[PDB]
Amino acid sequence: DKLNKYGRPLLGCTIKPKLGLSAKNYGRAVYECLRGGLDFTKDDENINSQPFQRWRDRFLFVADAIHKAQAETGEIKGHYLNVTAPTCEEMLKRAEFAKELEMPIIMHDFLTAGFTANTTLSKWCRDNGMLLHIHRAMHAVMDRQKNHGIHFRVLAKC
Amino acid sequence: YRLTYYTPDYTPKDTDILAAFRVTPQPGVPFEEAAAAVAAESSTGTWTTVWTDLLTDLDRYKGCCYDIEPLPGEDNQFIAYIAYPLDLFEEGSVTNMLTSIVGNVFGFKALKALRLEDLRIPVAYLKTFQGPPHGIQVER
Amino acid sequence: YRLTYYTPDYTPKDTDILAAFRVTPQPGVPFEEAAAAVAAESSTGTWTTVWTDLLTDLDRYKGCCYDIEPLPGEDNQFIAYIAYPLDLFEEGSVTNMLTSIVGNVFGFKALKALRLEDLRIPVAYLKTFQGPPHGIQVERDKLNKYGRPLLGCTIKPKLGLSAKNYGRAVYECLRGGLDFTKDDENINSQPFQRWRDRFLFVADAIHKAQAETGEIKGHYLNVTAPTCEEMLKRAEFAKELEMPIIMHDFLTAGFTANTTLSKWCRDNGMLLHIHRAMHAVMDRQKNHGIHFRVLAKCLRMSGGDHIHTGTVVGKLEGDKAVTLGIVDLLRENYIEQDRSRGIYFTQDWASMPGVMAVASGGIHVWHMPALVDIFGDDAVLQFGGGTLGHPWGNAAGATANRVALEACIQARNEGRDLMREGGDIIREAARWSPELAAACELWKEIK
Amino acid sequence: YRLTYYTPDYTPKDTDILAAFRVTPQPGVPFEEAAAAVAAESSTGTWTTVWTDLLTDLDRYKGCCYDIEPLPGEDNQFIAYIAYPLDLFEEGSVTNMLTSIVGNVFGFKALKALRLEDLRIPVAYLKTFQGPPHGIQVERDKLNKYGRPLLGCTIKPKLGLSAKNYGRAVYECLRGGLDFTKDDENINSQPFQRWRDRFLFVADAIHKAQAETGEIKGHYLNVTAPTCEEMLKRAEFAKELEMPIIMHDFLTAGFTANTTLSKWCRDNGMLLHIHRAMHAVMDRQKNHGIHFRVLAKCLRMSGGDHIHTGTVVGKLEGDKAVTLGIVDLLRENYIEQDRSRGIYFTQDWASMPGVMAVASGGIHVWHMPALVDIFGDDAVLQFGGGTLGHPWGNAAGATANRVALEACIQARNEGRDLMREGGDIIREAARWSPELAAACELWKEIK
Amino acid sequence: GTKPNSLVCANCEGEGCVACSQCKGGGVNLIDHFNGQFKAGALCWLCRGKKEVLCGDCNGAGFIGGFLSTFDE
Amino acid sequence: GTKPNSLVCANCEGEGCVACSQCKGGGVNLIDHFNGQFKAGALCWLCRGKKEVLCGDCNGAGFIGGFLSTFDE
Amino acid sequence: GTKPNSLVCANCEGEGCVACSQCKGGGVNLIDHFNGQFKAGALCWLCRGKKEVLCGDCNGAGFIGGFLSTFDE
Ligand SMILES: [Zn+2]
Ligand SMILES: [Zn+2]
Ligand SMILES: [Zn+2]
Ligand SMILES: [Zn+2]
Ligand SMILES: [Zn+2]
Ligand SMILES: [Zn+2]
Repeated sequence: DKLNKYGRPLLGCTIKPKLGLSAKNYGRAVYECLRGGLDFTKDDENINSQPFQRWRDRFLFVADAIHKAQAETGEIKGHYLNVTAPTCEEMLKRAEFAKELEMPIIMHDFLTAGFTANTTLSKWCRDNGMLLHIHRAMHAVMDRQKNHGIHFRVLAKC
Repeated sequence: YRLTYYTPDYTPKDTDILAAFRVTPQPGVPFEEAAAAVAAESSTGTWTTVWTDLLTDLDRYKGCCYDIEPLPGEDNQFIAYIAYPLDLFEEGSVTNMLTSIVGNVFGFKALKALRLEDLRIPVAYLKTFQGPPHGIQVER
Repeated sequence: YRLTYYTPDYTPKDTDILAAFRVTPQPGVPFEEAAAAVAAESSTGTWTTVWTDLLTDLDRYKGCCYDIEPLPGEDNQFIAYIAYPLDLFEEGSVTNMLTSIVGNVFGFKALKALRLEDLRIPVAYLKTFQGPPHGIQVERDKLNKYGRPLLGCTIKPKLGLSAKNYGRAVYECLRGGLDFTKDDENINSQPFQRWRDRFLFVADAIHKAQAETGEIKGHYLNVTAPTCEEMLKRAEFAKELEMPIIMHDFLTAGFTANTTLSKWCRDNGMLLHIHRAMHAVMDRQKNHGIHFRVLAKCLRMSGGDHIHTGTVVGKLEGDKAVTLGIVDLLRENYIEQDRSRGIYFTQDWASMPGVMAVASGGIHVWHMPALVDIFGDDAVLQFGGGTLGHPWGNAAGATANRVALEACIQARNEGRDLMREGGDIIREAARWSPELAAACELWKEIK
Repeated sequence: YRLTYYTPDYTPKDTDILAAFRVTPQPGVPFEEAAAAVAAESSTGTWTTVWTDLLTDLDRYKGCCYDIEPLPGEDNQFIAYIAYPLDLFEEGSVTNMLTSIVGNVFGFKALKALRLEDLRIPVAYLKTFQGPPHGIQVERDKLNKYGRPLLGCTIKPKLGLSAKNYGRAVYECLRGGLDFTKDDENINSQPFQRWRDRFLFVADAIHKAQAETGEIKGHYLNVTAPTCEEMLKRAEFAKELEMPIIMHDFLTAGFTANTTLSKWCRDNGMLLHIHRAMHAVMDRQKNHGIHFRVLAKCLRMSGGDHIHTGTVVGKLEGDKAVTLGIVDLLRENYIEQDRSRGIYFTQDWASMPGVMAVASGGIHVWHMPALVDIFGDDAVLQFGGGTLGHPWGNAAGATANRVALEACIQARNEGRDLMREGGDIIREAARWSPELAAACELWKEIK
Repeated sequence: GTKPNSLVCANCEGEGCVACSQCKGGGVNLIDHFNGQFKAGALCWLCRGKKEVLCGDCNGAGFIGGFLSTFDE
Repeated sequence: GTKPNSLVCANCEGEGCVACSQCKGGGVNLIDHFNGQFKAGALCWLCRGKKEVLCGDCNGAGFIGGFLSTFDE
Repeated sequence: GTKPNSLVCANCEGEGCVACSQCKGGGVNLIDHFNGQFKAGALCWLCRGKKEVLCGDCNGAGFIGGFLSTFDE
């Protein structure tokens, strides 16, 4: 309903491996992928905020890419902006700036950040009308080996 | 073919993050290839310059295996010693360090198993972390 | 008596902070005694182990002179290189770095004079600072201006104008083709012009000039203030008006106030231009004070997106080379040690972003080809009289400056020598630009 | 050519800000041109009406040299007296005042050197400033201490100690007889000692020492920080522990940060000790920079309850009289113009409260009579080695200093001459005090 | 995917690209395509003169087993 | 810039402007400047009747050494 | 304070401490002191057995002109 997309799966593209690009060059890639007909794009899970690319700059140019692509196609576009962060404070600070740029969706690494962080962000997303794309980095540490650990179906339930 | 992600001539910088992975590769997979792939998979995901050429600073943000060390037993294990540059990681975020280093490789199908035995956390990266609230001395 | 604070076999650690002092000791004092005591005075305050022995870790948090280097003109001076361990300094604090190193030694009565020429900021310490809120790359993407230096204009001397009349001058320079205008550093908030009125009318000027030209404009609104609360309240209102850029006086306000604003600018996507009023009180005299290159490093660490570097037109030799060491020190990630340009230490910046160099002073259209050749793209050229003195007014002065710049950029890309064909390049453009032709009458070509 | 910016007829208005510059011009340049250029460069930037004519109120907001005074020393050195109108400056901002006056002129190429010796701060501008948070009178009331100077001790060099060990040293000095202890200026928050831990143990030392002696105790807790946020967070925690006093480094932190902290101190009832780290960078050299008396005036305006003035024991003639000129300028409400004490202008403070003068450095029990006579009651005597060096420990050293002070106060009340009978005063008290007797064997009497 | 006793991509042999099948390395159309929407002699319809395209089997990785070449889980 | 044993601007004698060289102080054109776009007799093409233009050596300061005339640093 | 053509403290020769003048190196009292308050043969009244005390001219710095050994300003 929020996206107005029915009777089909949605298409996405991970902008990967393009680690070390400028926020603007990263945002030119996002623009092209959406303009050409995909519904979503996705942040590299490794990208949070780093010397090569700070989060606020990435969020700004990604937002340009969506508005421009949404305009030219007439279809709702989105990009899972990665708010995974060192602290809950920093995570929500990022989520808020996504909400401030009118972005429909964000992403979060639930295992490396944790379930206390993720539940915080899940409630925030309910409160703010934000869609939440959950990435599962580090899952194979627990769920690969068939005799020890936690199967993914449990971590999917959780 | 020359493996650019296995450089045994490389001497780690003091700013590099170093990992020691106990790799259990699939039978038939040589140790050198396994180690270069573990380097790529915890990093750019590639050995080549195809995707990298379409970037600005190129393979600057890559991991590489600088040393291989076979281990006792008939499980065909070795230690892949791998170096990552300081710029890859968000300052003060354990979350991002684990995300970058252990995010994908543990599900790499060219291995049977894989274990992170140790990390050399460099001093420049440690200065971006608070560390313990107080610690031994202050607690006492 | 062995001097424990002069340790010439010590190899500096990569984590140490290294200082290079130009020491002018009292006549009769040997260089080694002076070097030891400068290490002691910038540190514990003692050579001995009397106070030290009363402590737990002892002489661990001490400076030590690890090298002496005499100079031609040699009764006077030497350079003492001193190393301090990383533990001495609070993380992310230029304030405490300066207090610890330069807090007392300058008043050391066994010296006639003393000057800190350079610091080596170690990578591990640099990672505790934010650095510039944006820096060169990130700025250019925010402004959408590439392949050329940016052009600016100080509205000065126009002290005493209405905020609206000031705004009118701002509009005209920007509309005429400059990228930026600048607040008078003396203008914060006064009876003749209150700050909130200036911000309003400068904003109208920006929106209007940007709308008509289709190019992003900015004005370095001065948020320098009596208090941190007032500094931020002024920054916030610039943000409320959707201003791309503000300015701050980092010395007269101070590093504690500046680091605060640097953080706030990162947090709110605001470009930060740094003015350096009062620098000459410290950096002018060649035997005493702190060289500007140290202040420039401190500012890069504290945070600024632009900074005034010193302006040079000549043959890049001697004191002109000093200025370009500073420029490299501000913009590059890795600057090799090079004594002919005053770079005493190799400085790794470890991806802390570079700062735009601001060339300012009495510049004009004839200086354009030289400036483009010397500074390259990552610079801001601030015109004073060179824009405002144009006899058809402010917009026409700007148009002349913009036309001169684009002519130099096209010639550079063609392969031409900007230095020796600079006169030809301007005159060729002045055939096709009445505004440039008028500028070329007021100001005289340089040999 | 008539020089409009040199007007020897001009009588300063009582609202003008007046500066006294010791100008060392380039040889050949006549004094009147130099005087007029300094007046312009610290102001509009021009002699002419060219830029002026393109404004509303024209040359109203200009400085002008109103007097020249050649000096005998060296020749090519004169005092230019310059007047600036009240409308130039922002209300309550030392930052803007310094920016306006000293922002550019020190870089002026037609001079070799330049020094700002004094400023006349007008009564009408002073009332825009808070001034000290408390000052002399109000401080003595909070502490309940009268008829004597205050004794203090700098916990230095003890860099590397635990919060707890550092606090044990504070406990002993306070318990032994001192009123105050002082943080090492180099200690803010470091790996070896984090600020919150220090503040806690210092608070334990105070409450305990205060409980045992029955006299109010204080320790100047260093809130100097990277950011205003961190500065105030530390000040807030000192308030939370019910500490009566904190310290701040005003030059390395900056005036903008310092004016914020001074306002916070007034609002929360906190005494504010101002340390002056790095001052020598500007105030050492006699021909270039800013004399401390200007920085001391600025600090009284921005605000502080204690400030370091320099320490003197001798005949109060020449360089020693300059030091007492500064003391009067910080303490008194009205200071008569007096060139023999470096007081270039009469200064009316308009009831802005006075600041306690801190005498520091290598002082010891034998200096006590001299220090009482020269500085009087409204002063803090900060001991370094003079307390901590005592062979029986910190408490005994503190006792030796207190007994020496109490001796001098009683001698003073009896009509004795503290200057010629100082040695006798101390030796007499040494009969009764074994701690003082022990101190008198370490340090030597002055002739 | 892989070569024998190896994890290198057999199709490109660790290069990440292959020669363009359409123009056979020439960089030009040998025949017309799509009823002459792309004409013979002009820049190759597929590669546009670059004479190589991405290897599909490894998606430029040069090896098989990783996220870029293999399915999830 | 300066006169002998002085800091006053030599080009303008401390006045900050000079006589306009195109109209020669009269405030009127003398030649058909630029193809008679600014024709002779009328308003000066350069100064536009103001008979004076900014001094190029000091940019209106009337003296050399200061920020308005000299390079930074 | 300083030695000839030098900045090392003359009183201690840069050690920052001197011999205790009361016990004269011995560490024990020779005469009574303070009207029999500290007896002969007991621990030294000044140095308490340590045999050295801080050098008063430099306050343990070893050198003259620094903050530890000099008046402020
Ligand atoms: Zn392949
Ligand atoms: Zn092809
Ligand atoms: Zn002139
Ligand atoms: Zn004319
Ligand atoms: Zn000594
Ligand atoms: Zn003894």
